[PDB]
Amino acid sequence: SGKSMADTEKELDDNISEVNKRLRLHTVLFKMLPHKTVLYKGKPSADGERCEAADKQEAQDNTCLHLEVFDFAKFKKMELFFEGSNNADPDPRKEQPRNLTKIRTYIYQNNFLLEDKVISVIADVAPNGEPAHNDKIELFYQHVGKYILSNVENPIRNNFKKQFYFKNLDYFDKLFTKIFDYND
Amino acid sequence: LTEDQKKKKKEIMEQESLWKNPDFKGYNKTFQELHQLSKTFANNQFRLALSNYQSGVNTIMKNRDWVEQYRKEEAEKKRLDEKWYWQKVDRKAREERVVYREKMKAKQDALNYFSKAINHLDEIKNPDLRERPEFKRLLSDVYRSWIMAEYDLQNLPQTIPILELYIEIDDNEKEYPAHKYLASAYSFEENMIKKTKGPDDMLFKYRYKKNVHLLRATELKYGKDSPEYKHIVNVIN
Repeated sequence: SGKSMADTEKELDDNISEVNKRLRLHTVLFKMLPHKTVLYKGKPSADGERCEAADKQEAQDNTCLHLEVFDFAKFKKMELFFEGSNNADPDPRKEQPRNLTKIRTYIYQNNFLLEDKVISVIADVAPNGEPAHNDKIELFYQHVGKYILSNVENPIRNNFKKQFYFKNLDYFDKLFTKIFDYND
Repeated sequence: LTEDQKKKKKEIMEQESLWKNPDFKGYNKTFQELHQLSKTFANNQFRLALSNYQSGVNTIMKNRDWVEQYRKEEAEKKRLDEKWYWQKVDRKAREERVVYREKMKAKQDALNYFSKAINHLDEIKNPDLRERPEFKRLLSDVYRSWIMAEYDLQNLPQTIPILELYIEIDDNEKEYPAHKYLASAYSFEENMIKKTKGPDDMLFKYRYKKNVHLLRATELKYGKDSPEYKHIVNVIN
């Protein structure tokens, strides 16, 4: 019944929070790949929803990480936008986390269907706030129209975080981790 | 320890307990909780799925009692034609063969019951009912007992599709024993390819999956950027 639906939503809110708490750690990559993975360092740009790769990838003032995922074509993209500047120290083993201001993800291939529509873009504008931040997640729907996750009926809202968003957050945290470990 | 290290230590011990070989205290706790969940769920197919799961676990518990009694009765026999070392070892090997064959039959009966528990859960078609914590708890318990029944008899390749279905359910992917068993079963399959001189694609497939679940089990129990995590990553890289 609706009790189980409520518990499921809470577990999913916490799962996206725990991974966002790990994703905020990828600041360690600014002073710093697994196959088919390409990382760019850059800055939040344009309208604030997209990440612009730096001319100087190693620059100390980069505040966004842009990660592209390929397979057999581009399958996925993530942009981690961080609040705050980086530590002056050039050694990445000493760098600390920065709460994310935003997480922007794109799905190009291996698209998931939520009630038969593709959410190709997900825009999280409060990734390190209260786990229950569905009103901060914009969904761009293709059959791309803007919907807010908090206005999604619920199963639907649960399927969104279970099938699309948590998994992408986890996939990218793992890829950023592999890159870090390989160069650290 | 930090709040995360204390939490992790507590959770690994609870997970090791969760995968503990069955006994009477665990049986009692498990089924009293499942029956309370069944009353909350109020779904006839879940009730039937539980009735079959419990029958399967009962088969396992009945066998454990049989094995002790059988070995006892054999130990108490006088062996007049046991003058030579080879006679003693032969008789021991015959005992072990009878025990293993009876355990194999108990496993087959227990898995027929687990299969029936799954077939009844399959009849819950409403997606709001399949997402029930009660549904996920029972389904996890059925797969866990199924994995263990096969594991005990060294039927490791057979445990892979069930471990994989298990980890897809309700954050079971964050369980250290689940990844330990997957890694061990994948290791067995890798060794089978090396011993039988099988294809390279399967050698690397099984080796890859062993290393993924080896590293993930390590990450889960010891933590990211732990001496142990760094070690396994450096061996793989």
